Amino acid sequence: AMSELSAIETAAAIAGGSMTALEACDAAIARIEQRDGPINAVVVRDFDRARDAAKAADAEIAAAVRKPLLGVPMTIKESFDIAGLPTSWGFAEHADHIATADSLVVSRLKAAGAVFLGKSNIPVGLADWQSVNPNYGRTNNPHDHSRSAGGSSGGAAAALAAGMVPLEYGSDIGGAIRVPAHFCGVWGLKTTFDAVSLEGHYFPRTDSAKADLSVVGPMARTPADLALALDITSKVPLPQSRIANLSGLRILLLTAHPETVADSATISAVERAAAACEASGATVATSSPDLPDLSALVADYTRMLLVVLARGLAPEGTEPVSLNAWYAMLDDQARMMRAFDRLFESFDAIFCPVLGTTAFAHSDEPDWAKRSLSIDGGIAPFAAQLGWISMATYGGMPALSMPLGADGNGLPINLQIITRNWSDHDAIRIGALVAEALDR
Amino acid sequence: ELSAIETAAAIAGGSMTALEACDAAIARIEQRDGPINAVVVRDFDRARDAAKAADAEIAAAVRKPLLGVPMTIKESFDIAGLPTSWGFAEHADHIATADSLVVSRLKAAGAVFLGKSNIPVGLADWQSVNPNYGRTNNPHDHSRSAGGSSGGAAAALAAGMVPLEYGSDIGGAIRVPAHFCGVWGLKTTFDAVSLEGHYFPRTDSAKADLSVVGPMARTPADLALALDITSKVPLPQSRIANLSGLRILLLTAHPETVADSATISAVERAAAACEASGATVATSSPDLPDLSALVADYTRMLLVVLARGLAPEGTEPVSLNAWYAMLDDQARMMRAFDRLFESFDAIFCPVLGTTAFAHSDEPDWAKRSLSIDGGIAPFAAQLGWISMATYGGMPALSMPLGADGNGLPINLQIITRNWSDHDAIRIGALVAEALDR
Ligand SMILES: Nc1ccc(NC(=O)OCCCCO)cc1
Ligand SMILES: Nc1ccc(NC(=O)OCCCCO)cc1
Ligand SMILES: Nc1ccc(NC(=O)OCCCCO)cc1
Repeated sequence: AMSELSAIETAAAIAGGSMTALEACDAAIARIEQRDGPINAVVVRDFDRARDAAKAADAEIAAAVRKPLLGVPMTIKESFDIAGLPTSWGFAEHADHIATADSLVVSRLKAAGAVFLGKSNIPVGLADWQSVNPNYGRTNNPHDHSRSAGGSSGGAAAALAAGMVPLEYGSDIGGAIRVPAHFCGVWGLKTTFDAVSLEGHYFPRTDSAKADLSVVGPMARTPADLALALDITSKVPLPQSRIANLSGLRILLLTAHPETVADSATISAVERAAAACEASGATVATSSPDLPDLSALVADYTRMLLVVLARGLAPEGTEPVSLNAWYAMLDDQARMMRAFDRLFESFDAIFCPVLGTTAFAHSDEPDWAKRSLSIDGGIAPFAAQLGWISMATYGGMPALSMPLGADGNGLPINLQIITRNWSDHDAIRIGALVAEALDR
Repeated sequence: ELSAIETAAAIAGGSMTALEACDAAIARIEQRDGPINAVVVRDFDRARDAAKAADAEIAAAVRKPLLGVPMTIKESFDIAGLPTSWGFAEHADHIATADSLVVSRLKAAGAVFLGKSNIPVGLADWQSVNPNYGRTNNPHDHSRSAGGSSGGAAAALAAGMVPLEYGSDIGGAIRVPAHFCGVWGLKTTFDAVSLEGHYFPRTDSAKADLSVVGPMARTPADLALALDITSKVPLPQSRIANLSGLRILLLTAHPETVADSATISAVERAAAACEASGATVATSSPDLPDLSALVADYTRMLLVVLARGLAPEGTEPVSLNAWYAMLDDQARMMRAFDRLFESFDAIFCPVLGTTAFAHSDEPDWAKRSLSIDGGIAPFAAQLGWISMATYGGMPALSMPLGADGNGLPINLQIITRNWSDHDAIRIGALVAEALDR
């Protein structure tokens, strides 16, 4: 294959003097202008101001200043605010809305020295497992331009898979981080709910950012980059992982869901991952009396999701959800969260697919209820695949999406590693150890 | 009296056994709670058996930061086998089957729970009185109220019954009782400590906007340790070594309420003593949010949260979409405080405008009044001093400052930025040192 520097390797090269911040920034610009043609992932570009910031980083390096991401070029999802840059969420009506202040996540990454070259592609309203909008066009999977690289962080995942930038950052309310990392075969971490501030992830022309279920998290090509970006961006420093190796680790292996289906190639890939951990001293269960009702989980999650996305509004003549019923729904969520608390008293991590299949062909139908999917040559519902993603989003747990391999058509298959709440560093560390075990 | 850490060190050092320390606290309660009526739920039989179990762990060389330390907790927290009523008669015989999260954490650190402390009905008053247990009287003056919601907790601390407590706070429930009784109480950062087990009786409804739980003690060191034990994730420790260079915003006025003379000069005395220790003090700032708009937005959200979104028949309830917009108003107010704490390390202000008032019979706050320097001031408007930390989510420390003309304690409120709960404790400890020249 062809390789690039990771985020940490880039900072190491700049700090060591083998290259400068302006050289790494110019190399990233050239990679974008050379590879983004048939991919169309970096849809907002800030190259002139980025060269100035890289020159400012070289001036800091010269003054013996060292920061974890000093001079490291990166992009961020288009929904995040960067002062002077547009934030449209794909809407043609908000194409010329220019942010006047940097988002919290951008401010934290900048304070650590990161240089932002631009922003990556998204679907309209962030409501799709593709990345296509009338402002910028469509993002194509780098492994197969006929397939979707989407999930709403797809521009971000495509840029990482194409080697344009070593680090990115997305949001996730229905798989928006795990799914693009899965389709494009990169690393994505859905973080614990309320662990990272959503400030600056505003809907265009408002200051409305906070929303239940939704989180933001880092996306990269190595797990160590995820751990660094998480420490830079989290509200407070989260507990570091003490998991030294895989022996004794307790795994719950799920290759089936009561409300959706999975590829036989995906099922075997997840089984191959758990088997590599048994060979490293881990214990793997395939069922537990403490697994919450996943069927009831996705139903409660779906109805809370639709309420949050509609902001409590109902169609014409339809009666809306009352505020009292909303408080009861949040109680239903906390009840499910406690159910996962009992489960994680018996297990350290859940291994399961990110989605039932790999990247699907480009769709022009916005309505998910008017789509379908091809699984092992059979047709299946499209929206039903949300069940694979519901557990971490509804329960609030962190969930890692790490590369496993590829199916028969060369489309990447990823693993979903769900750990208990606030154990985001465990998920990263487990993913790091799983990759090494697969190397053996 | 021995504090929480001192009690753990004394038991570990052979000054007493966990059972002896348990018996000694039971004696202090039965000797002092007569005119106080603070520890209203008692679990002495199981506490002694838990104390004997702690002694076996001590002899087994196990060491935990609160091993064998006897304490109580606010009655609204669930303890397995004890009632949780929130002062309601209907819920007097609601027995919890499992410990609350805070109780479970404190027990895992070795704490021994003797019982629970008194509360008002529904945790909805600045007094502690209910038909199930009676009234709690301020240990400094039996005719004055002991504090609100967490009143039995603060009374037990001021009377030397137990060294550590824990309460909740949605409208000053931790700061006000600590103020009325002259003890330490920490209103923590919102969502920093799990409310699990602080359920409404016979439900699993504990989560609620604005409301937080926090420790209550007699020393700031006990607050920090109790915070580290109970927080969801360990919070950043404080790097503040002294008061030199600290940026303090001194507030003694509010556009919608008022504080009496002794309170105003007590807050200024704390500010001036930090100024003598190297801190810089300001009395105004352009980055100070509109406190009039804040207390209006806060009390609107407070009533909606307490009403669970219900409105009486005839009235139309707040729609869910309007509730979402209200939460955007709070987040907008939180960013406004973010910019304020870029210029200041802490706000110094009263906990309440006056000291502990006489026991009031009137349940309607609108029919109550307060004696402020002989004048008559509206009762409910005093929520203003409480609204900033609750609506903005910041941590707020309530620490002893002194007393007024009648010997009633006056406390200082120390507000720091969100997730700097240890900074608030640390600053409060340095203030206490500065006031002992
Ligand atoms: N029902 C449904 C809605 C949206 C998505 N897109 C997604 O993956 O998350 C979007 C992240 C938005 C953060 O506010 C998928 C399914
Ligand atoms: N994260 C998020 C996603 C979609 C919406 N939906 C919407 O259109 O509300 C815009 C706010 C209008 C305030 O007047 C809101 C937030
Ligand atoms: N309007 C108003 C309501 C309640 C209080 N009592 C208080 O201080 O907090 C109570 C803690 C409840 C935790 O759920 C004061 C004023």
